[PDB]
Amino acid sequence: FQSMSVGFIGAGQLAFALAKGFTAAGVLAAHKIMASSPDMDLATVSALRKMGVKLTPHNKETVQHSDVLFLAVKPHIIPFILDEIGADIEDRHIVVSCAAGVTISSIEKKLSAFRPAPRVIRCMTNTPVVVREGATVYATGTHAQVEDGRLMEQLLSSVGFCTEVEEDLIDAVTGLSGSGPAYAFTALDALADGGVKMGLPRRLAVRLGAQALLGAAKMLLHSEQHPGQLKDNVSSPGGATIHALHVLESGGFRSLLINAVEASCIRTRELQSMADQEQ
Amino acid sequence: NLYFQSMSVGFIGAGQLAFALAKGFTAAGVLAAHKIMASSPDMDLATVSALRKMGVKLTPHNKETVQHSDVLFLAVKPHIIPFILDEIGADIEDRHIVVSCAAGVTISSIEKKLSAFRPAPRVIRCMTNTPVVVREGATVYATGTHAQVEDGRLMEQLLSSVGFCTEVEEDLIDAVTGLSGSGPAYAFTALDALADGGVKMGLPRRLAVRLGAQALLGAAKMLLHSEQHPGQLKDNVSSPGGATIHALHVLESGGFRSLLINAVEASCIRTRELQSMADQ
Amino acid sequence: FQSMSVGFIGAGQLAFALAKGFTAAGVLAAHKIMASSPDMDLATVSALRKMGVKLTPHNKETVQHSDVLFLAVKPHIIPFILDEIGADIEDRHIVVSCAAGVTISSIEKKLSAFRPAPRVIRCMTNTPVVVREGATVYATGTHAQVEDGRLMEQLLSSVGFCTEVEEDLIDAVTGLSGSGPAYAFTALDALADGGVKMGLPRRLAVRLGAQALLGAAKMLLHSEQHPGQLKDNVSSPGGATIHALHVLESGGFRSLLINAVEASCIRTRELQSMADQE
Amino acid sequence: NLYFQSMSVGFIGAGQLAFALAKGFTAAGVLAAHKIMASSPDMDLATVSALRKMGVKLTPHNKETVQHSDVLFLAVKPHIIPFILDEIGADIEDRHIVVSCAAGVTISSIEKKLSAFRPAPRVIRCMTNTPVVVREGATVYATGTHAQVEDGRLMEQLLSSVGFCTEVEEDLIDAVTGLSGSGPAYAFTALDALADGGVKMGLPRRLAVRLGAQALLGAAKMLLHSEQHPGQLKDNVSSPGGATIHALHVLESGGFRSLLINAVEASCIRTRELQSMADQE
Ligand SMILES: NC(=O)C1=CN([C@@H]2O[C@H](COP(=O)(O)OP(=O)(O)OC[C@H]3O[C@@H](n4cnc5c(N)ncnc54)[C@H](O)[C@@H]3O)[C@@H](O)[C@H]2O)C=CC1
Ligand SMILES: NC(=O)C1=CN([C@@H]2O[C@H](COP(=O)(O)OP(=O)(O)OC[C@H]3O[C@@H](n4cnc5c(N)ncnc54)[C@H](O)[C@@H]3O)[C@@H](O)[C@H]2O)C=CC1
Ligand SMILES: NC(=O)C1=CN([C@@H]2O[C@H](COP(=O)(O)OP(=O)(O)OC[C@H]3O[C@@H](n4cnc5c(N)ncnc54)[C@H](O)[C@@H]3O)[C@@H](O)[C@H]2O)C=CC1
Ligand SMILES: NC(=O)C1=CN([C@@H]2O[C@H](COP(=O)(O)OP(=O)(O)OC[C@H]3O[C@@H](n4cnc5c(N)ncnc54)[C@H](O)[C@@H]3O)[C@@H](O)[C@H]2O)C=CC1
Ligand SMILES: O=C(O)C1SCCS1
Ligand SMILES: O=C(O)C1SCCS1
Ligand SMILES: O=C(O)C1SCCS1
Ligand SMILES: O=C(O)C1SCCS1
Repeated sequence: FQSMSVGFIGAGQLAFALAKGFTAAGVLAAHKIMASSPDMDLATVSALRKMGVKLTPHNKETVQHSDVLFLAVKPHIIPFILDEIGADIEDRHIVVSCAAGVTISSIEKKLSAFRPAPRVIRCMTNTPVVVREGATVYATGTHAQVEDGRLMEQLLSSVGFCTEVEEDLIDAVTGLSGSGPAYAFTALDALADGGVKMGLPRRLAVRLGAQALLGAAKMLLHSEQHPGQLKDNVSSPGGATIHALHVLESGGFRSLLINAVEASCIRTRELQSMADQEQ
Repeated sequence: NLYFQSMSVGFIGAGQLAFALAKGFTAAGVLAAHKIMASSPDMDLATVSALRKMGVKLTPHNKETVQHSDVLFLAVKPHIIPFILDEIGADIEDRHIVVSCAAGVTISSIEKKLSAFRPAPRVIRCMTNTPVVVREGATVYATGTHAQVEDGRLMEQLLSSVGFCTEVEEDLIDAVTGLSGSGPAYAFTALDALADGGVKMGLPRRLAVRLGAQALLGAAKMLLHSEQHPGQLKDNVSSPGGATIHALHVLESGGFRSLLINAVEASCIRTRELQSMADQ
Repeated sequence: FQSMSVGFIGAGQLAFALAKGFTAAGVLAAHKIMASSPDMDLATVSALRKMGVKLTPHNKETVQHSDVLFLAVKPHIIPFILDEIGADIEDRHIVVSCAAGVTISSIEKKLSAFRPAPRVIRCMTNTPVVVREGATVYATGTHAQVEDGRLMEQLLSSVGFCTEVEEDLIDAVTGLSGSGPAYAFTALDALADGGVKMGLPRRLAVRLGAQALLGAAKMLLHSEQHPGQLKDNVSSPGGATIHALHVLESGGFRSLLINAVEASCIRTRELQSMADQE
Repeated sequence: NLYFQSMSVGFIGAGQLAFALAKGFTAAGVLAAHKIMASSPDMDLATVSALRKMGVKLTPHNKETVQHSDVLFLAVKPHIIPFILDEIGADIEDRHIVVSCAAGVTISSIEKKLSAFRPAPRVIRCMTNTPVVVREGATVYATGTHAQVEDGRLMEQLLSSVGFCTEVEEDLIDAVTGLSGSGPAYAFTALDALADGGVKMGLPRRLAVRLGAQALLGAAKMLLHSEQHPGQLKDNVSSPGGATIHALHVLESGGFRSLLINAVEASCIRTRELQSMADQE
């Protein structure tokens, strides 16, 4: 009953996932969302159009429509966008940057040249908001009101987990839960290949592997136990599971997942350093 | 609005799986805890103490469980199954459906033991996993020689209340064991390691565990609810030149995919090997 | 393109591949093509002569002859070429650089010293244009007219896939489809060795492996499905294919192909940095 | 072409291969979809749906497919073949050509089953692949003891309509399985990974997939049309000091060639071992 108007600058995968999640949650009407993109011939744009989201090529129209304005363009596009519509940001706006790596400081520096106290929030979310099981963190900017952070948390909690963090954690969150779903999709493809190798039909192997991962993740979320203790409860002495865990260990399975989180976090920091030098 | 008002369930064995299934069934509301009985020779077990708190009836005597129950879950270690069947075989009656949850143990071996006492024992073999405790298990089952059509439908109805459940041919169950039976342990290992990675890059451990588990849960749900290939969903996360595709490369460089294939294979092979030792 | 005259500065592998492709496509007459090289005794020069292309040692003759001018020399030779013929570029010319790494900016700066508004196109293609199955991208320069891009796409679409890109994608394209045929030739040699190890005659193993790769690539191009889904359709449970896919995975096969695209792209960027520093 | 004038074709099994062959045969125009019949127990498959839309006649009864067809393709999983041969063996007649597509299954095992019913079953063993669906398959076949001369000629003409086809001795078919039978899956894996490499270096995924597939198709076509060795063609791409030779080094450092040899070998060996388990049983 808030009747919030939401805009997305950028009408790609994340704008679609968030719009789909918000509308499935019943927090927003699809036609109260407006998204802009210069390439109005993407599949994401077509899917947004079918949902009933309003679409325009003009970023200024998205700004003027919006109360909450999500920045959902590639990180290197954010400064061009802030130059373009910075004069259109109003005191009523909450600007939510979803761009990987882009700092609140960089955004406020651009926008403060126009109005003195732009309300900026930075978030890192992930594509599972599309099924309302996202993992979201956010940090509040210099001029964001206490009510702004609470509004953001309410909105993003409707599509998954949401919590406030200090901004200096967000690049690490990006490497864990931002990139996380891609590690899981890779793992599920491989587990299914394993099931197929041992004689299962592919359709059944995909379903079983995905259900196994979902159930295990839910167990851990609902348990106060260490993941190692939960692992111990699966493995009977001499049994099949502990034999399988040994071959994972012999390949350095754990180290590969640590490598992945690190690589994603470092690349996030490295891109932003490139961005800050280009300014 | 499901409820089996005339069904008494028993567990021979009162360990991790018996607890998980009993907790799942009671949370589902399809069974009252007092209609469940579990037996174990060790009544000083953490799982036994937990089943007590739920209201499950406990006894040291497997014969008591058999006499109380209609649906009888065998939830003991695989090498104990033949001793259990020798012990209570004379107590199996026409009304009993015997559901073996033991990894690897064949319908054939169970029916041969029980048929020495009374012909036509109704046997079902199932492979489930511990997430039935949060009603997100993955279960397959195969029906035995003398199981009636209504027996398998009833068991699918019961096991569907605590997660995914489908009928399979028995010769797929050892492979299912390697995938979704052992799968939760692969996930717990992966979540421990992902959290270590989060901590390495500066996150508090509690938050890293929560975010990693939420990421895995959400991705699995996305795939279950999508008609798209996991590779296509992966492509939607990875923007060109971005952080995710850099991370995917280092996974590939370590043969990440091959390790998970190795694991499913190793668990399946061990399951087959253990049963061959049992039958020899 | 009946009135169109095409020239190649540099008469080596790529010039032959494009001229053979163009003439087999019927979009160009061989006698309307001229190519120049210093060493008129190269094997590519002789093959070009056999198909009816006009040949000359003088790059200025090529320029005076043609409307569309392909630069098909090694990348470090481009600046020397642009200095030699810059004064002969006219308003009618479309200069198409095929050189790996070389930027539109560097070409326009050299040519603009002689005449303002040179019409420049940068492209990255590959050798399979010789069988009209090339993969080509192009970027239009500052002063290229809109019809210039449409003309180049029409011409290069006759010898394979062709699409316009932003210039900052071209170094990555170079690592993928520019170098890609070499990855495929390596893979085909190895697959044939595998067939021979298992008892096939070499000639048959080469033919079968190449047919397999061609068919699979065509399947993917004509399908809406993800390559992973097509892989799923081949491998039956417990079967020979999924066993072989495992051994590829155990060697990090996917990671090696990622390494290759990366290494070729990085080397391309590195070489242009040395050119721009010089 | 009088071979196909009035010929009817049947598929026992209605999965990926049956759809790929039926699609290729009809696209080639060598066969009308209504002259093709397929049978499968579970009509709940996706491939059974597509075959319906093509105009292919479907039925659950394998005996009906046998009665309809002159050329009978066996397109079921290898371990089902002896069960199928028990079921329809008394229905195989003199006029049938039985074409086994099952991996590993020997002409000998098929002829042993069918010869218990009628003395001279005409059997052909083939190994094809899924790109017949785009008429670019790679097919080999071996002729059985009782296959007539025109039988192999008929088979060759039919399978040549959807790609390369040549006759081989049967002892080569397990190795062909490891090379061109499994080969498309190696290519699909390689294209997925090449596209990941394009994406890592900044390309949109859609363009990376298109460029990688076009590169592989073009290189394969080049080799098929050239008399030159693959290494000489590789040499023509690599300029001294250039990007390609740098990329080839990193492939070599990972043993890229050996992985592909490993794959052909592993598929060939699994094919041999599947059959040895079948004939022991
Ligand atoms: N996809 C994911 O998994 C997640 C993405 N993100 C972040 O969200 C942002 C976008 O992510 P995707 O949606 O995956 O990118 P995407 O590339 O799918 O969509 C990007 C959109 O930006 C549009 N665009 C380009 N220039 C524009 C301009 N000048 N004005 C307006 N729109 C313009 C493009 O047309 C495209 O529609 C990135 O910053 C990424 O870091 C963060 C968390 C997860
Ligand atoms: N824990 C898991 O992840 C799953 C286990 N299973 C199967 O379930 C069965 C049990 O698994 P867990 O519960 O993990 O074992 P567990 O070891 O936690 O509990 C085993 C129970 O058997 C009891 N027991 C030993 N001898 C007995 C006897 N003579 N009579 C009665 N009870 C006796 C023990 O006291 C204990 O309560 C095994 O066969 C295993 O393969 C299958 C799927 C998943
Ligand atoms: N071979 C390939 O796979 C592809 C090559 N390219 C690019 O095309 C260009 C050439 O490729 P290749 O034809 O393989 O080189 P190549 O070395 O086969 O032929 C190069 C030609 O340049 C000639 N040349 C040298 N100095 C000259 C001068 N001062 N004036 C006129 N001609 C001169 C040489 O005599 C030779 O004929 C390079 O820039 C390369 O990056 C791009 C894509 C694919
Ligand atoms: N898909 C491929 O890449 C190629 C497959 N092959 C061979 O072709 C055969 C099947 O290939 P796919 O089509 O991939 O198998 P698939 O499993 O996709 O379809 C197999 C068909 O057999 C049917 N079937 C099972 N039992 C049956 C019965 N009793 N009567 C009639 N139909 C029955 C199934 O319903 C299914 O339609 C296998 O032997 C395989 O080795 C060989 C070359 C390539
Ligand atoms: O504990 C074990 O190893 C068996 S029970 C879970 C899957 S296999
Ligand atoms: O493009 C990317 O990889 C960013 S968006 C998802 C997490 S990081
Ligand atoms: O699917 C399989 O593994 C067999 S059928 C294609 C070649 S081998
Ligand atoms: O020869 C080379 O390495 C360059 S030109 C073709 C791809 S990159």
